[PDB]
Amino acid sequence: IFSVDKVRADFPVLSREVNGLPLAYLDSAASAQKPSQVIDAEAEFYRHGYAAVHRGIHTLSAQATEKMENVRKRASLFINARSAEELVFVRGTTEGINLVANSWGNSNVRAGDNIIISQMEHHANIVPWQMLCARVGAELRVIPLNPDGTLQLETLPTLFDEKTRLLAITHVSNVLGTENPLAEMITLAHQHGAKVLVDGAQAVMHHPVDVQALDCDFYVFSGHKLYGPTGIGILYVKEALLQEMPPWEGGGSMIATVSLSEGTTWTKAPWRFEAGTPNTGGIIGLGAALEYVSALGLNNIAEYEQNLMHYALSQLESVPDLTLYGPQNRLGVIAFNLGKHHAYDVGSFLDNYGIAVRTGHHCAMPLMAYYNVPAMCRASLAMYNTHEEVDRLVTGLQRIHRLLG
Amino acid sequence: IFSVDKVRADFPVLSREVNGLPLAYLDSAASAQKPSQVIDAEAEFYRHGYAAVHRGIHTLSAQATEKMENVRKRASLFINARSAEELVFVRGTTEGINLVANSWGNSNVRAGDNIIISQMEHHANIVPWQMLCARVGAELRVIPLNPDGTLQLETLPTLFDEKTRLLAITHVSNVLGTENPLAEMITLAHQHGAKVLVDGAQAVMHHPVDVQALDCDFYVFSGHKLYGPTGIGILYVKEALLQEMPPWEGGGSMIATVSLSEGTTWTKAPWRFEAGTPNTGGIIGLGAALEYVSALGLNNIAEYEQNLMHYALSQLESVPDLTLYGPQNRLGVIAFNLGKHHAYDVGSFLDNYGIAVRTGHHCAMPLMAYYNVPAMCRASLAMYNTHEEVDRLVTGLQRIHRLLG
Ligand SMILES: *Cc1c(COP(=O)(O)O)cnc(C)c1O
Ligand SMILES: *Cc1c(COP(=O)(O)O)cnc(C)c1O
Ligand SMILES: [Cl-]
Ligand SMILES: [Cl-]
Repeated sequence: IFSVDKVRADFPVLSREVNGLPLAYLDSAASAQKPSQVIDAEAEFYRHGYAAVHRGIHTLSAQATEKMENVRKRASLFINARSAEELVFVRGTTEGINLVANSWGNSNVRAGDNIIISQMEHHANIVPWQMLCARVGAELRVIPLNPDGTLQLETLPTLFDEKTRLLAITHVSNVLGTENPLAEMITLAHQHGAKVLVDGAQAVMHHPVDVQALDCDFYVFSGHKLYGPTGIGILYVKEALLQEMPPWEGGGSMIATVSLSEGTTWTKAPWRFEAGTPNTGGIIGLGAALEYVSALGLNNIAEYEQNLMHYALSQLESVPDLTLYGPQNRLGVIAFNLGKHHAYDVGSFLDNYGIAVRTGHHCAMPLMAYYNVPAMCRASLAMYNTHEEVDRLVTGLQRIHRLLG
Repeated sequence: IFSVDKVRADFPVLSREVNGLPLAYLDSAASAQKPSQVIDAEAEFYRHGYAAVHRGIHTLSAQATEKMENVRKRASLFINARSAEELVFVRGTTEGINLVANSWGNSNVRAGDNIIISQMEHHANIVPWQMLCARVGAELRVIPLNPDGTLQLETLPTLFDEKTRLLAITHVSNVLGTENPLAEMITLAHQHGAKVLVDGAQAVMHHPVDVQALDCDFYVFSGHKLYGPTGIGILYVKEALLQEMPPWEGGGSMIATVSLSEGTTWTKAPWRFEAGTPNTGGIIGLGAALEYVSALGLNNIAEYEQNLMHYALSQLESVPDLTLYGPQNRLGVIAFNLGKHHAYDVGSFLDNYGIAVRTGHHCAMPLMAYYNVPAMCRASLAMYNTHEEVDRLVTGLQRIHRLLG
């Protein structure tokens, strides 16, 4: 069972002060703080084992190469992929979606075809598809929202047809905390021969994820939201698909042969998709982040976070004129607005109290437009956040309401 | 003036042992070791100031955003760019070339046009242009090599014509150590209305670089070869060009507005070219690497390295049957083969002595083919390497020759 006090002891940032006040970091959905175990694993790699990794012969380079492929295997086990070779190292969720949109999209989505997204998607899972649709002359269809922040699943018959090549869908909304019924939707998409990319950037830190059970064709997430370093993420692709995909970025390490007269040939996947020096330091840190999370246990994390979320929603009932957005069973984040006050001002006052929340459109402008607001506040309730921090948020909103009403 | 002993004290890896023997790291051209100042600057950011950066309102996020834009300014001063807004953060040299090849290349290189590269280019500065040429139906022309590892500049009249859209050229060869006469070549390229991308990945650590004096249109380099963290590099583009370039990767932070009915608009450059969460940790580390190098002084580094290189070349004369590749005035690297022995075996014996060199084709297969060898050994002589390490290399090659002859 989970002890939030022992977990918080691993996170040096949580002792920091802001504005002279103790920090309450409620913005993990934008990016997560990192434990000492992750920070030090990367630092120690730099301090004692650093070298280039492309299977160099000397010892440090050979050992660094092995460390990197071991992290690839560990990540594949973390999401229950069948093979380490189904995982590609990318900069983050965003780059992984762009890689799919170009390598797979350009070869599989043709003029007159359509791609389906939802109205709750992050811009990372919208813009690459808008670009692809403009490149090839395809149509971008949209699953709309219900008022409670769930998908209008009844619209799926009008959106899926025989020209639907891809569903790109969020696992968990970064704003609403809605968890979408992926297994269901993937079954339906596969009935039409459509592939499914899942944006898992807000899923992998909250509960176990199993891509064989999901049967998704692509799955993406970012290391820095998973208590890991910036600059690294994971793209999972089914082996049979990944083996047919052409390269995206070109350069060293993704080639088999390079000739200026007879052209160039590519190596095998996933290495075909990793051009140039990888982010070895980020990969080491990501491996340590996975070990740290697995040691705590994702079901223990999920239990503690669900109880924290239930407590926050119960306490926020005592805030006057508070508008919440999204379903009651939300994961990870609480999106809200306070009376008629602009989110920017609410977030400013909260920051003035030492409380870090995110304000704005949260890279989800279509979602904001659906709710007819320009912005929202959002509080993340992660595994190192406490009841007392929730109390500080509730009290802060009460004070703000009273001061500005 | 330069003190190699004080510099080496900053680098914790240099005390490491390999095979039970003290490490001689002569592979900095593949990737450089990092000083404590760089390692700790990144670690301390994670420990005390970490947050997401897209101009979030709360304090940590606002301060992190400022740290990132300050590094952008520091990098622009480091290469004497006119404006911080001419620099784009990329994963490394390779990604930066791919970004140019797609964003600029797709809009400016048409069927029947030509692009000029050289026979000494790294694969990073070949493959993206091969891909572009195949995409748009253009021709990839090649400046050939002289036996001494310099460009056959006499061939330039037959290669430049009015259809030449781009010269992509290495500043310093990662194999030969040749420094190309960029200012000259850029003048000639501009006479034809061609743009010039410079691959500076092996230049920026050896002497000052000044892109206004060079007048190059694009310039790329990687942080990890500049004593900095992996996963981060710099693409410089002339403002007037960069402002016309369309985005490459799509997603959060590079947009102005996103609509599912009225389409999407882009923000201003360079931010238009940075999609999703940046590698904030790598950027912090890169800033510290720039400060560290500037504190030592690039002219002091260049002086010490030039004298070390002169010493090594003088000492290597006492190795029987040693073949050197490249010009006498080489920078940074010594490429060699020992008698008829395969580079792989020579490098294995050297690693067995604790000496890390690189063997293989060094991501320069066309260069290897020019010299009619499959592979070379390469020893890097960087600012923290010593005369004694050169002595160990010379003695090792002598022992290898005697044992295997
Ligand atoms: C290493 C190198 C590259 C590639 O840099 P990455 O950091 O691997 O992207 C490109 N060009 C030259 C000359 C190099 O030495
Ligand atoms: C943050 C996020 C992304 C983007 O991740 P990056 O790490 O910035 O690339 C994509 N999707 C969702 C749902 C997110 O929360
Ligand atoms: Cl290669
Ligand atoms: Cl955005």
